[PDB]
Amino acid sequence: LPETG
Amino acid sequence: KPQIPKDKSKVAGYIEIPDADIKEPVYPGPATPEQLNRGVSFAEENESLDDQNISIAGHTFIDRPNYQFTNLKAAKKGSMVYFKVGNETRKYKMTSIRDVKPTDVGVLDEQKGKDKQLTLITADDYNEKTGVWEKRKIFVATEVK
Repeated sequence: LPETG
Repeated sequence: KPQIPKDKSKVAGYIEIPDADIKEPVYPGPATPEQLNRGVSFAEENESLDDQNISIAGHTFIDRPNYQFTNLKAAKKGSMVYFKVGNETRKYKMTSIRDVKPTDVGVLDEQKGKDKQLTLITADDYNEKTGVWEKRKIFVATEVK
């Protein structure tokens, strides 16, 4: 996935 | 090979984006409020400097224009990004996948192809119940090699 932080 | 510290309070690297006047120490993940209180940090706890895609999250805080990733929108296509680890300065160039919402606005740009990449994430509004930063914008930079 792109991701989140 | 470059290693991320086990101690969450120790700096693991430095990220610089001249066009946006960003110069920040990078701390181990996951990117929780405590970690971002220390500085920008890796997205996941299991991140690796040898990964094809390395994700780093940073805060957006209008009270401080040049704080962490508050001014990242100033980095347009082609902007140089420098990721410094103990033994190397890795260079990347910002791609067209910038300032986009995590889902549906943009997706896997080079996560599988076109080489090593850095995914920079502006994070805000952390939700403790879900463990998610509800306000996020992603910026993808590809390695100059």
